[PDB]
Amino acid sequence: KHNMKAFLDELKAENIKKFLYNFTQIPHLAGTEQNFQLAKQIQSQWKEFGLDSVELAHYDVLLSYPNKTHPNYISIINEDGNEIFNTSLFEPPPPGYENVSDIVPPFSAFSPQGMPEGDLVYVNYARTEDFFKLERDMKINCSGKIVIARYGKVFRGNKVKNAQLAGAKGVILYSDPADYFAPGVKSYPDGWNLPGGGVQRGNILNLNGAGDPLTPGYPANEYAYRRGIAEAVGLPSIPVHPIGYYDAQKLLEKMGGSAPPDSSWRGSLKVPYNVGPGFTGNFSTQKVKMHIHSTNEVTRIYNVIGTLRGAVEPDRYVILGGHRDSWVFGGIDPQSGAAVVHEIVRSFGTLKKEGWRPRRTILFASWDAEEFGLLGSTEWAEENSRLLQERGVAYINADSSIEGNYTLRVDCTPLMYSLVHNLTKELKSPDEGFEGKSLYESWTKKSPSPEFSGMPRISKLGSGNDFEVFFQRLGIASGRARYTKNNKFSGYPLYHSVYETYELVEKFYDPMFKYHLTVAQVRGGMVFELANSIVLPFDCRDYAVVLRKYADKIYSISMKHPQEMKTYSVSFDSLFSAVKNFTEIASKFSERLQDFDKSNPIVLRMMNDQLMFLERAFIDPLGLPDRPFYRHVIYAPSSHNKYAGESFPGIYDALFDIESKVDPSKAWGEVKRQIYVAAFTVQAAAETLSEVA
Amino acid sequence: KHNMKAFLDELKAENIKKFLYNFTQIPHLAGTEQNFQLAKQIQSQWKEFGLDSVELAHYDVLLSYPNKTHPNYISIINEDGNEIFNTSLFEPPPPGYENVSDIVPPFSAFSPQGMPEGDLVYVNYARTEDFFKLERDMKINCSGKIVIARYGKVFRGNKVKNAQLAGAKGVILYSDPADYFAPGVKSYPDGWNLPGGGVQRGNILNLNGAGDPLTPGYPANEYAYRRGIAEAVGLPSIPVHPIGYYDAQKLLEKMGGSAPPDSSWRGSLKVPYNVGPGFTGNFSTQKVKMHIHSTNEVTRIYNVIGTLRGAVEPDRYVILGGHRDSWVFGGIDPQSGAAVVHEIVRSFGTLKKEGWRPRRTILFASWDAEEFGLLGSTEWAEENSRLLQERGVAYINADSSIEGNYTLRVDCTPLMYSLVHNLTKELKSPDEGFEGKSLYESWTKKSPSPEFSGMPRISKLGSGNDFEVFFQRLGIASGRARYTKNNKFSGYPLYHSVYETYELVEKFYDPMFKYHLTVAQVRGGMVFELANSIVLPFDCRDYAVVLRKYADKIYSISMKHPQEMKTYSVSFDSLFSAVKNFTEIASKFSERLQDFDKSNPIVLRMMNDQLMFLERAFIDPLGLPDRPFYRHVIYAPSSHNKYAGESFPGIYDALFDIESKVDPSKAWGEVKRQIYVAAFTVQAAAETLSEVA
Ligand SMILES: *[C@@H]1O[C@H](CO)[C@@H](O[C@@H]2O[C@H](CO)[C@@H](O[C@@H]3O[C@H](CO[C@H]4O[C@H](CO)[C@@H](O)[C@H](O)[C@@H]4O)[C@@H](O)[C@H](O[C@H]4O[C@H](CO)[C@@H](O)[C@H](O)[C@@H]4O)[C@@H]3O)[C@H](O)[C@H]2NC(C)=O)[C@H](O)[C@H]1NC(C)=O
Ligand SMILES: *[C@@H]1O[C@H](CO)[C@@H](O[C@@H]2O[C@H](CO)[C@@H](O[C@@H]3O[C@H](CO[C@H]4O[C@H](CO)[C@@H](O)[C@H](O)[C@@H]4O)[C@@H](O)[C@H](O[C@H]4O[C@H](CO)[C@@H](O)[C@H](O)[C@@H]4O)[C@@H]3O)[C@H](O)[C@H]2NC(C)=O)[C@H](O)[C@H]1NC(C)=O
Ligand SMILES: *[C@@H]1O[C@H](CO)[C@@H](O[C@@H]2O[C@H](CO)[C@@H](O[C@@H]3O[C@H](CO)[C@@H](O)[C@H](O)[C@@H]3O)[C@H](O)[C@H]2NC(C)=O)[C@H](O)[C@H]1NC(C)=O
Ligand SMILES: *[C@@H]1O[C@H](CO)[C@@H](O[C@@H]2O[C@H](CO)[C@@H](O[C@@H]3O[C@H](CO)[C@@H](O)[C@H](O)[C@@H]3O)[C@H](O)[C@H]2NC(C)=O)[C@H](O)[C@H]1NC(C)=O
Ligand SMILES: *[C@@H]1O[C@H](CO)[C@@H](O[C@@H]2O[C@H](CO)[C@@H](O)[C@H](O)[C@H]2NC(C)=O)[C@H](O)[C@H]1NC(C)=O
Ligand SMILES: *[C@@H]1O[C@H](CO)[C@@H](O[C@@H]2O[C@H](CO)[C@@H](O)[C@H](O)[C@H]2NC(C)=O)[C@H](O)[C@H]1NC(C)=O
Ligand SMILES: *[C@@H]1O[C@H](CO)[C@@H](O[C@@H]2O[C@H](CO)[C@@H](O)[C@H](O)[C@H]2NC(C)=O)[C@H](O)[C@H]1NC(C)=O
Ligand SMILES: *[C@@H]1O[C@H](CO)[C@@H](O[C@@H]2O[C@H](CO)[C@@H](O)[C@H](O)[C@H]2NC(C)=O)[C@H](O)[C@H]1NC(C)=O
Ligand SMILES: CC(C)C[C@H](NC(=O)O[C@@H](CCC(=O)O)C(=O)O)C(=O)O
Ligand SMILES: CC(C)C[C@H](NC(=O)O[C@@H](CCC(=O)O)C(=O)O)C(=O)O
Ligand SMILES: *[C@@H]1O[C@H](CO)[C@@H](O)[C@H](O)[C@H]1NC(C)=O
Ligand SMILES: *[C@@H]1O[C@H](CO)[C@@H](O)[C@H](O)[C@H]1NC(C)=O
Ligand SMILES: *[C@@H]1O[C@H](CO)[C@@H](O)[C@H](O)[C@H]1NC(C)=O
Ligand SMILES: *[C@@H]1O[C@H](CO)[C@@H](O)[C@H](O)[C@H]1NC(C)=O
Ligand SMILES: *[C@@H]1O[C@H](CO)[C@@H](O)[C@H](O)[C@H]1NC(C)=O
Ligand SMILES: *[C@@H]1O[C@H](CO)[C@@H](O)[C@H](O)[C@H]1NC(C)=O
Ligand SMILES: [Ca+2]
Ligand SMILES: [Ca+2]
Ligand SMILES: [Cl-]
Ligand SMILES: [Cl-]
Ligand SMILES: [Zn+2]
Ligand SMILES: [Zn+2]
Ligand SMILES: [Zn+2]
Ligand SMILES: [Zn+2]
Repeated sequence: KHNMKAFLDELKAENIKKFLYNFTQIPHLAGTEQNFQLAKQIQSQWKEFGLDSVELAHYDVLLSYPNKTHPNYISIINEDGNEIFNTSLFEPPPPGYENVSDIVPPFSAFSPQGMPEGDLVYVNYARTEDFFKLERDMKINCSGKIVIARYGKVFRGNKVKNAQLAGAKGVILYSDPADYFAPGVKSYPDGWNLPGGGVQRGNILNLNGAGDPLTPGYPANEYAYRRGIAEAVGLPSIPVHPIGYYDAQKLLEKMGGSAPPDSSWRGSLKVPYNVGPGFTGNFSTQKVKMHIHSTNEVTRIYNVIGTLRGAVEPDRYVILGGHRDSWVFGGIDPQSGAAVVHEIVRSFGTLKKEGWRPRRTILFASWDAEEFGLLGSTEWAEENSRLLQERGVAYINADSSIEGNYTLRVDCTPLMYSLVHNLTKELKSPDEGFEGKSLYESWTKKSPSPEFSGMPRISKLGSGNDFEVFFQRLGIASGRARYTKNNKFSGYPLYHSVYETYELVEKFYDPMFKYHLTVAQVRGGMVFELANSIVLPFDCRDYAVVLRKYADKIYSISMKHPQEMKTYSVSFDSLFSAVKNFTEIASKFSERLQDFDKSNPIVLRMMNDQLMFLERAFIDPLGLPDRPFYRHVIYAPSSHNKYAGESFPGIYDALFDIESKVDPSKAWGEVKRQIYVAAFTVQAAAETLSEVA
Repeated sequence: KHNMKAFLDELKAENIKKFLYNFTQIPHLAGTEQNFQLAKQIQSQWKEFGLDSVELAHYDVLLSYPNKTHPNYISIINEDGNEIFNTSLFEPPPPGYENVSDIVPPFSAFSPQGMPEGDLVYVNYARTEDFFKLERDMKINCSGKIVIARYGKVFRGNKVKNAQLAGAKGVILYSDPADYFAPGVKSYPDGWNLPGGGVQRGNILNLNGAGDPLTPGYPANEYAYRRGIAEAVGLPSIPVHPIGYYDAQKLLEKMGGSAPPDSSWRGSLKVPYNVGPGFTGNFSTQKVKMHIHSTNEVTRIYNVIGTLRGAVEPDRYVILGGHRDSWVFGGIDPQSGAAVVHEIVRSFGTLKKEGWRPRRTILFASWDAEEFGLLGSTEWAEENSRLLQERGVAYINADSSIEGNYTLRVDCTPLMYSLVHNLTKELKSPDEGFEGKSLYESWTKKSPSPEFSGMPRISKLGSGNDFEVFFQRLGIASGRARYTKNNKFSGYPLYHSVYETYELVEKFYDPMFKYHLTVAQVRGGMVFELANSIVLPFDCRDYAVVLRKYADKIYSISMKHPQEMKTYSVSFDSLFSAVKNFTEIASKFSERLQDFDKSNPIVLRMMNDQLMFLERAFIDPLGLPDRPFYRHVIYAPSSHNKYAGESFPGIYDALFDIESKVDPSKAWGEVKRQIYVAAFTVQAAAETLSEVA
């Protein structure tokens, strides 16, 4: 028969392996011919595999590339203006790829051009708290300095924003072996560690959900009216460039001024990690000079969109999407995910050829330009937002299937928690020592929930991937799953480097493609249940549980300031009341969902619609303050780290560093305003689960 | 049996008459005890009539009232500062009401307090073009002047905004007999004309859809965080007061300075209509002084919400709403509408008691504080916006049932045009000379469509009533219908005066209550069809027809400026393309709607959902420029007259007075931006009617 087991058994490790090999032989950088040819290949194969329709959806968006005949580099310059040290113009290519053309050299996408020259300040990870320590405690002024920051802990766009607000005139990003060289493992090609010549590429925008910097709110189609560059969203104002740790050692070794304030500021290089500004006595007249000549240009990108029409509810969409563009070869990011999607489409297509169709429509997407700011998924969602917000059941992301080989990682809406627990109990663990045990069992053992005994950890969705528009803007229930290591936000060692290849995966991460297969079963199994369960597989009671946890957490932050809460009459009573009501109404809804007359398709659908629009109810059409495309009131990407999720973000940001605000009455008024908005939204979401009339 | 005919035949003229008498014996001003008692009466009666549930929904909103012990008035003051003429402190009460307490004296709701003293300028109707004529052609400067403006043509809030932007320090509004005294009819109590002591009350806010000035975006519930008054939405900055034409004659008779520029500036009083500034030679040292002491205060209001649960689709809402608060007795506005609603509820309830239920849920609303800015409907819709945008089929308004006795007036979405034509062909005309003929026949004869032979005129929805939040903010298909006269925006002569009483209606407008009954049959019949037709009674092809008409119209405005359209490459091609596509897709959708398998309730509902969400597709979640609560891209209230609808309002406002903008490149860029937004929205709406997968 045609059930989930049939679907799951058709998935093959050996197919994922062949697809990964096929997708990682040449670079597939967004906006290049190679990436368009791969799009056309995917489209053809998905048609072959049996999808009803497979189309390319193209957009013309702002991208950024280095100048081929005027390379980016950094120097140490002496008082004469002689360049006595230059950083490398490219990463040494890996074995057997030394003749591959069109490897893009390391650069920070969307950097402006410039040639700033100045004294260095070392700013650790360039986090908000690192700049607080520099400016408040150590009294070091970054104005007119070039800052040097180690990659890790937070999204690099936030480091750049923070440097810019500190008055920096340039930023140098580098990979410290503390964060990108695991002890006892060899550098690529002999192991999975970053070599000293390796460099992490990546964009440095602060889009806050906007998509193409030139067309916020609307798709970048053929007749789009663009903003001028000066009004574009999210572009940095200062030049930025990334380097490897051989080059970083040269720049750091001469640094003078103040000592590091403590050991959390020192990486693993043989240097003092002095904060500066500038170099020690002998070299105090030498400066650092950046040379950045990258250009921003409007460039066509292509999404592949495949449809498998639903037999019963064709107007309800379950979406499996992940990106196809890569920085270089994309051996992990994204092709380990894209190969998994390809095999999922192939398996669904096999069932379709035997006469089966899912209950609801499944949409499959191969997104472009994820690396330049989630541009392909965001522009497509802008184009199709009316269809998605009335018809979108769920979005499952499918970027990198592995970032380690230790255990499963899931980040998703609470509405999916039950679905994920149930599915993982039915899947086999691929882990050594758990032969014949469930994935749920191995995952819960290796990654226990901090709250609940006998449960696995499931994280909040943050951002930095293509689910952002669906979840944070549109309020469609979203999830993601991958295999992971034992700081999650820094990336694995060869992240966004030329060394992330097929061989990296086949030799060091997953030689038997068993972790890829397990990830295909989790993502595919989610999609299968979402598109085929009679009653949507969402449990509203799980949202009630987390809302109480988030309410407790935000109340606790505010309670650091008891005198102000008394003075300005700051009460969380309304939020706790709303959460109590949501808990009560959700419990009654769950009873009706179990009890309702199961022969009545209208009651079922009213109730499926209530389930589908529950995530939608958390959207505030006015958005969060100064972030109009982050509309979800429960979750937003952290204002300090795009990758991390923050709960009750409007109240969290109103409280953050509040003791430093010059007008406390106004600052606490805005806290109260955010409490009202949160309480109201929670109550309004609860009421969507009440009896409808 | 229980069909529409059963519903319609139960409606009785004599019941509407009794209800109107019952609702108009005492004032029902928003926020007063009397209006709360009437709310409680309605709630009790609707329960009696048989509704499933009838609740009050209350909010605490900003209202405005005169100071009882410090009355508002205007003087002419001589050079000594003696007040030589004072305007009246109240309207002479009508016969037999001279002992009614709590008649609010004439005032302009939300005026600030002040005592400005200065020279008068007469500004005709204080329209945008009247101020253009004064300032551009006649070179008269209104800065620091008190302006005097006749009521009529545009909403009074726009007159005040225009006066304020001209630098006026106060505004005096008055009713000219040209606009409020029909030739050959007697003044109240002997006919329906305004007496010289009569005065039109009314608010002067510019809310642009926001609702309560203190809580834009969110309901004014018990825990709401309010804006301070200085940040409130839409409050006027200068004092304003209305007067009758006996008093206006005193203020106008002495005016000097320039002559009126032409006869369209002269009303019917025996005065020159000089524009000023100031008085003629002999009186040139006399000034005009206002004394305004009204106060704004947060006050509780109450909506009554009645539910009649649907038998098949209880999660689909058809809403019949109209307001209950009045300025004084509300003989026409709103109780001629509220009596009609009451009789509709009674008729539906009779069918319900015999075992019938509508297919979809019908919600009935008695809104509060409409007169103070659509506050009750808007706050309730803010509270329930998630329910309404996923479940709202249609909204039928029910304010004044009559504003004349000549013919029917309908303003509605194009989606309702077919429904209205079909229903009116089945109703009897109440008109003299059309005995035994259809309402469609009398209406089409008396009010022919300017475009199509053998069709009646149906207007755009503008605003100035409680459908604004449902249509302009939420995108729920909306309509309104009333009996009317042969300028629609000025109001009938006794509008918002103490003279609008039961006797006015019973003696002069509708002695047999036959026009009330016809209006009950149109509004009730609409609600019946919307809540009971298997397939929703919306025809998308009618939207296609009007979109082409609006595209032609906006193109024609732009084509006044051919040189600029060449210079800045301003093309309407994308908008015409979108409209052509909408026309094609709508035609194919209509074929499927006729042809689809009528035994399949899922296809029916997919298709009912496509019909319901079509109006919703015209909403842009980013709103129009500086008007975030006007989100519909096809229709918005005119920026120059809240009562009037404007089509493609984003492009219309970008083009308006464009030849006066100092930076034409920037002005024409914004035209192009609005063309893109309009073309995209039309295409996106079209695509919601495509096959879903
Ligand atoms: C969690 O869910 C509960 C429902 O179980 C909600 O409880 C409501 O809470 C509000 C605000 O606290 C209550 O509001 C109060 O309403 C009183 C009148 O209520 C009656 O009439 C209404 C119709 O208008 C009916 O809906 C209702 O059933 C009652 O019959 C007012 O008199 C109250 O105002 C007075 O007291 C306050 C506070 O002291 C003063 O500020 C006022 O000036 C005034 O004197 C008040 O507005 C409401 O009755 C409750 N509904 C119930 C029990 O059904 C919670 O609101 C909800 N939590 C959230 C966050 O939404
Ligand atoms: C009204 O409805 C029609 C559909 O009937 C829409 O027509 C589309 O119009 C757009 C814009 O004019 C066309 O866009 C063009 O697409 C070409 C590629 O199209 C093929 O591949 C795509 C997948 O990517 C398929 O969807 C499609 O079926 C085709 O097989 C591009 O090559 C074009 O770009 C080139 O020309 C332009 C203009 O000269 C240059 O600016 C570019 O640099 C480039 O050289 C172009 O983008 C699209 O093909 C049409 N779709 C069709 C016919 O199905 C209208 O857009 C719609 N009106 C509105 C307002 O939406
Ligand atoms: C994940 O799996 C669990 C365990 O199977 C699912 O919960 C179970 O769901 C079924 C079907 O709704 C429940 O059965 C019902 O029991 C009541 C009697 O208590 C009866 O009235 C109903 O007719 C029906 O038989 C079962 O109680 C429930 N078990 C629990 C909550 O422990 C859960 O739904 C799954 N999650 C999904 C699909 O998202
Ligand atoms: C207003 O009334 C008109 C006139 O009755 C309605 O249009 C008519 O609608 C019916 C039912 O959809 C159409 O009948 C169909 O005819 C085709 C053959 O042409 C057949 O395939 C179908 O099975 C069905 O019998 C009829 O053609 C149509 N007449 C027109 C358009 O002139 C209209 O729907 C009403 N508007 C509403 C309810 O909003
Ligand atoms: C990746 O796999 C695809 C599909 O098998 C290969 O593309 C095919 O190549 C053959 C031989 O050149 C052609 O006859 C077909 O037209 C291609 N099919 C397509 C594009 O759908 C592709 O060559 C493989 N790439 C690598 C690097 O191995
Ligand atoms: C670093 O690179 C720069 C730029 O290529 C080198 O300086 C140039 O050297 C050439 C040839 O010797 C001169 O003609 C140019 O005038 C120099 N350009 C600039 C901008 O200074 C420099 O030699 C390199 N330094 C090291 C240590 O390799
Ligand atoms: C308007 O009609 C209502 C309903 O008939 C009247 O209210 C009733 O009055 C009687 C006699 O005083 C009471 O016994 C009932 O309790 C009332 N019913 C209600 C409030 O539902 C009301 O008196 C009428 N008003 C006028 C001005 O005629
Ligand atoms: C218009 O009204 C004002 C205010 O009531 C009158 O002026 C007042 O007259 C009283 C009693 O005669 C004096 O004590 C006050 O000093 C006056 N107040 C002000 C503000 O001037 C005035 O008489 C009235 N004018 C007419 C023509 O009736
Ligand atoms: C490795 C993690 C931390 C980040 C990784 N995402 C990612 O690399 O996306 C890109 C683009 C993300 C964005 O612009 O929001 C980036 O972070 O440079 C992921 O989600 O797998
Ligand atoms: C008589 C028409 C022009 C206006 C009338 N509406 C009306 O009186 O509403 C009030 C409040 C309208 C508002 O504040 O938007 C007013 O115009 O002062 C109606 O729609 O029947
Ligand atoms: C890149 O640099 C070259 C040579 O230095 C120059 O001629 C050209 O203007 C630049 N290209 C772009 C795309 O800016
Ligand atoms: C830092 O340096 C700049 C430039 O010299 C100066 O304008 C600014 O006031 C300084 N800021 C602090 C906080 O010391
Ligand atoms: C794969 O698994 C082994 C066993 O724990 C581990 O030591 C090795 O480092 C893993 N590879 C990666 C890339 O994590
Ligand atoms: C109204 O005026 C009276 C008497 O002139 C004054 O005592 C009171 O302050 C005012 N009332 C309000 C509500 O402002
Ligand atoms: C009108 O009068 C004011 C005040 O005297 C003055 O500031 C302003 O410039 C004048 N405006 C015009 C357009 O003449
Ligand atoms: C009622 O109808 C008659 C007949 O045309 C008309 O002359 C009279 O003025 C009407 N009343 C009103 C209030 O329009
Ligand atoms: Ca865009
Ligand atoms: Ca509000
Ligand atoms: Cl992912
Ligand atoms: Cl109306
Ligand atoms: Zn990726
Ligand atoms: Zn990446
Ligand atoms: Zn009214
Ligand atoms: Zn009114």
